[PDB]
Amino acid sequence: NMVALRSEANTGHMEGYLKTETERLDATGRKVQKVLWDPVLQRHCLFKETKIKGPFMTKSAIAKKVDFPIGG
Amino acid sequence: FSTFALNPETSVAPHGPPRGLVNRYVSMGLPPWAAWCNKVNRYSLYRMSGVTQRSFLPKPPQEMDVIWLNER
Amino acid sequence: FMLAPRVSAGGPRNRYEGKLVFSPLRLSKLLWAIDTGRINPNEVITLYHLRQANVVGEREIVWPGFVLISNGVRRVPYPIHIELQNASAESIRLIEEAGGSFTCVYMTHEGLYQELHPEEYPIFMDQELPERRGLESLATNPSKRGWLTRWYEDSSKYAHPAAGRRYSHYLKPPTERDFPATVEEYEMVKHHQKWHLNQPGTGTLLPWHSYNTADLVKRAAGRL
Amino acid sequence: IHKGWRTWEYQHTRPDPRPFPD
Amino acid sequence: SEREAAQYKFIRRWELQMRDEWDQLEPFKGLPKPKRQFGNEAAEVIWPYALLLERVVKVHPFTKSIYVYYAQRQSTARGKLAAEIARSFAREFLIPITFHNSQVYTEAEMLLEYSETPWVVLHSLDNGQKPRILPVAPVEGTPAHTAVEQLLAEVVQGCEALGASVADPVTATRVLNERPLQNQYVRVDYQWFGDTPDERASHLVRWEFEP
Amino acid sequence: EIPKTPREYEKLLERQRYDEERWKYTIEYLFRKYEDGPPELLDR
Amino acid sequence: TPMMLNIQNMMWWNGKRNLYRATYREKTWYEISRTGAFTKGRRPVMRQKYSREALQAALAMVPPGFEVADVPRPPQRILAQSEGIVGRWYSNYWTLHSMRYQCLLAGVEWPLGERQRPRTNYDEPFFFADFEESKAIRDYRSRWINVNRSLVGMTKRMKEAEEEARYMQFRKLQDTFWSNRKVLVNRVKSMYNQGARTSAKDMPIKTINIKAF
Amino acid sequence: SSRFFQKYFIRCGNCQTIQRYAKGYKPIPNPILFDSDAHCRSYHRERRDCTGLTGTLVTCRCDKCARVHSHWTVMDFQEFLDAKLVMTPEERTALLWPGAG
Amino acid sequence: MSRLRIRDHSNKLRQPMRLRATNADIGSGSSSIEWERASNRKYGAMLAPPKRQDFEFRVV
Amino acid sequence: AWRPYQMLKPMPHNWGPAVRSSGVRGPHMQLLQERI
Amino acid sequence: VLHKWAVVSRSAPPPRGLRPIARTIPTHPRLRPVDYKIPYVLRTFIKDRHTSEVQHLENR
Amino acid sequence: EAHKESELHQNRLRWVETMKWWEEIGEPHHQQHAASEWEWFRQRVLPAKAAAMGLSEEDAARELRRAVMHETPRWYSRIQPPNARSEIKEPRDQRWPSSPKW
RNA sequence: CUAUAUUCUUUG
RNA sequence: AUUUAAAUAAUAUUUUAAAAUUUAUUGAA
Ligand SMILES: [Zn+2]
Repeated sequence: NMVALRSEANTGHMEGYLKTETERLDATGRKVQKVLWDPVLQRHCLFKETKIKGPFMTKSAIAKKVDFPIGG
Repeated sequence: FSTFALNPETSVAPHGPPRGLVNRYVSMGLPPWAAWCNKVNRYSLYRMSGVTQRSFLPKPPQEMDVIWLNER
Repeated sequence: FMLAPRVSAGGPRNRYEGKLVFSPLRLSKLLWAIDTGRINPNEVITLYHLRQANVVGEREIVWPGFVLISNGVRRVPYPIHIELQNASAESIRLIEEAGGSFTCVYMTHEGLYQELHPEEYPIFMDQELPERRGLESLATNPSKRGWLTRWYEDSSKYAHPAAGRRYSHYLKPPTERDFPATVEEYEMVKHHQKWHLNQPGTGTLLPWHSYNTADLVKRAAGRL
Repeated sequence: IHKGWRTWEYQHTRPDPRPFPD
Repeated sequence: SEREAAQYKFIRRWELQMRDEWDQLEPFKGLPKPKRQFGNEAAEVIWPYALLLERVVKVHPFTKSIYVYYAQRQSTARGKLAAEIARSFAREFLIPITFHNSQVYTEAEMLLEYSETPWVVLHSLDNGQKPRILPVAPVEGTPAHTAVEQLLAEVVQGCEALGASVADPVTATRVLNERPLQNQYVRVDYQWFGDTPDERASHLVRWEFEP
Repeated sequence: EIPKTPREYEKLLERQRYDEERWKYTIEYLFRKYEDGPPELLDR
Repeated sequence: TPMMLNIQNMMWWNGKRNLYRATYREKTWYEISRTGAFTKGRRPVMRQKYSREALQAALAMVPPGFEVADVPRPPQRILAQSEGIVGRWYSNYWTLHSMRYQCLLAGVEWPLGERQRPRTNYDEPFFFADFEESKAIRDYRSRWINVNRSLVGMTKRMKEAEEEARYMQFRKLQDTFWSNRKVLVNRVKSMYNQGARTSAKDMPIKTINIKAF
Repeated sequence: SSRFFQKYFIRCGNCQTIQRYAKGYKPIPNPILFDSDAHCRSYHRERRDCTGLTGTLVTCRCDKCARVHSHWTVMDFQEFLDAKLVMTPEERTALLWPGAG
Repeated sequence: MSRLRIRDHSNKLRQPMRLRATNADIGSGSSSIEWERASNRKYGAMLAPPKRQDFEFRVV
Repeated sequence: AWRPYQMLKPMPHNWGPAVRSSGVRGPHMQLLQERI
Repeated sequence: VLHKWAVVSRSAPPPRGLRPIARTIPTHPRLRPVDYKIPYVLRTFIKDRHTSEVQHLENR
Repeated sequence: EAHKESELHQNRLRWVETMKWWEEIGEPHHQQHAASEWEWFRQRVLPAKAAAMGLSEEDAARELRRAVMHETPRWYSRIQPPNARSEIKEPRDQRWPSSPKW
């Protein structure tokens, strides 16, 4: 089977991933997630399972505004 | 052709010559049909410039029995 | 050829209307022409003087005219005063070190025909400013030393004295008040400021879609 | 005219009709 | 099959107009709602765009507000004339002035007393400046199609004098540029130009000849 | 102007009835409900 | 009609002629096609050049209260020509301006007005601010603010992901065991019914005693 | 519609005062979201607009009497110059636009 | 390349046409002594952006 | 006078090989997805 | 690998010093060593990796 | 005339419902309304504008109503005024911040 | 080849 | 923009042959 591991840090960077037969098996109700190199950030990030044919930057891909503790 | 959401009318097109293939023939004064033409030589351009009007009456005008005032 | 992919829908080296493809003028050719005795050192050297002195052939001439390239030249002994288009940086510094001059003229086609054939026009006639992309990159560029740099630094870079920030680009402000004057336009600006997150420039509407046309594109990155 | 003849290679002069008039 | 459905919808429309089910405000869902008040009935009425194009009246940019107050009952013999001029001016030019000026907020009130003197209150963009209060002074030789334009001229010159009296305009200028949009409650029927926003905004574009 | 589309014709109709019946577009006709004060100030 | 059916009916060819056609063409399609001759680009449209006291007399026959700006430039469809100085020559656009040019050369003062360029409220200058890169830079900016938001607390999350993977692996790994042992003891019993006395060594589980099963 | 700028001389039909009316640049409907039915009739109406507003009912507002009406009559400039040049300078003040002496 | 070599056979002193036309190959068609009176298409025309038309320009 | 040594633009690049219709187009060339 | 003369060039590769590549026994049954037993060891799951890789170690 | 069919019948019955509503009690009322409010206009407003606009009481009536356009269901221009604010066009399929395609 | 993928990566 | 040549002209491309096609007339049932 063919899925897309797309960055959880939303840069829209996806990597084609072929599921192992265990993950191909419907035994579990979860999306696969894996730590990979995101070249767009030049950093290691979490990738999530997502459908390969579809816009990799969707509107719903916006994180809510988080205020940072640091600074005043 | 303007990608802007709001376009108040301007004296001269503000962004320079209008982009796109259709605006080429529009600026030439040709119909929008010309984007579908393969033969672009002098004769075809003359043909579709519309200066010559090709159409006819069913009978010669002396023999015309119905009022076709302008309908060719 | 079908085994090879297409690239860059126009084609790789593709001409379009307004691609600036310069014919080269090597600085060595010029200096040879000057030290040989074709051309005055005493005189501002235009493209006209180059054509008349026969150093460049009619066939070579095309829009835009020429580029001054320094090929095999590490110095210029005497000062030269020259007007060409789009010289390389090293040629410009090689001229300027001598105590010379360079002015990067950039011409619309009409300009070329009016400089190469001056005799035809008795009166100085109103000449067009060159187009937008060429004004960005050449005429108003201090690095290439274009000729509109004073005009940019005096007239162009300042907005209208009345103008607000949103109406800044307009020749005359369309309305008095800077605030968007239509309830629909205001709703749209609100949606724009929450669309893009709230950045300083978000007040002015910029359309979401693009041309991908070469007449609006400018330099991606390069030496300033 | 399923296929157009090459008429551009002829200069314009009327050929004589083959059943020629006496 | 468009024509008969059209018919259907028209008869339906008149039926609901006889029986009071018809909502005249549906095109207006996105707009804020004006003041429901005894003088402000000039606001809820749907204005044709054409006669808004007809009355183009601009005042000084440093005007933020125009209030027109008039008495419901006029004890005075000439009181009625004053009230009528005030009423007519409140109905004819208040909405247009607001429409074109767009920083000016305009409100008319029917205040219930027997009082013969209606007044107009003009506020400038200075908080520190007192408002100017102009009386309605009908001359007894002037009818109600003339005196109203006289009152209009008075309001214009009043706003102008109020705006040229302003302590330093730098402040007033930035306050003007940042004052939000006041004409949002206006309901305009765009008749024969509704098709795209650009001719909705068509009253903004002005041709300048001989520059 | 001969309309070749129905909406073109309702545009034509609208400018027409703005021209011929213009008494419709005077402010007194807009104000038919107020020739007097507001309607809630009345009697039954 | 045969022209629709594309027949070449030229008279030099077969003797026929196309039936719906004009029998006289004063200019055929080629010389209609050349718009350089017809339109005025780069071409002089008035071929006589008048002396000073000629120009002054020609200007003297213009009626007062006339502006140049009242004479719009005719479209491309209209032929560009000038009839010279005729009566009412100032109504002719090209004559008007050609005369203007002679009056500029001869140093004759030009009594009439000059051509006005009407402009709108919303007009932009020629060197006009760019919308494309301002757009690309601001929407990109938007994307990276979004990235700044989405990346908050990323390292911990990516720490837990590995633990979830190890757990999900481990559980099914240890379930597989209890599956396979009951499988293999079932097969031990199903080998013990057929009377095959299996030694302890050729069993994979080599401490196994079958009598205990 | 409309690709090119054009100037017209129109007469207000109620009061018979001549004012000038201009038509500027409005862009073509998008070639990328394509509609033949939009583009083509826009083309024919464009040609029409270019010729004297032949099939168009003109709607504008009188300056000398301020109202919006479609009574306007579009004049080709020779009829304008016939109308203008026979006038006394004081009625140029009433009937025509500012200046135009 | 062979398709580009068929403009002159038996002209051995020539060199084949290139893929994209160079500036010499554009100018060669206006630099002849048969074109010297043509002020159209001189010094390259059709590769430049068009002249700004008269502010009242219209093709109808 | 000191002019900075290199321009830095956050702007994205407009072309990649694996994308079919991408790349910078002549101004009067047909645009992407024209005549749909 | 993309050298610098390519059409597209990519960003910096991952620094080798962080998040190494484990030497893992190949799970392919033809490439798996013979004596490698399928690792059933019945164990309480220790969820942090710090201790869970100590179990794979004998240092006493 | 099928009745046993549900929406084929009750919908054309809805139609005859609607169009026997009109020409009996609806139409005379609509016409009478149109007559009555012009009758309202000409003795209350018009006497003011005859004085205002500078005409007589008669020729002001020919000026303010130049023609009689009475509205019948097959002639009506619009049911309701076109929307003041039209909703904003998002990019193609919920892309953010922008889409390359159309 | 045309469509869907529009950053260094991706479908039929 | 580190970085060397050049004789600027094009016009041509075997030969004879089907069963066919197309166009416009005449005639027969
Ligand atoms: Zn008038």
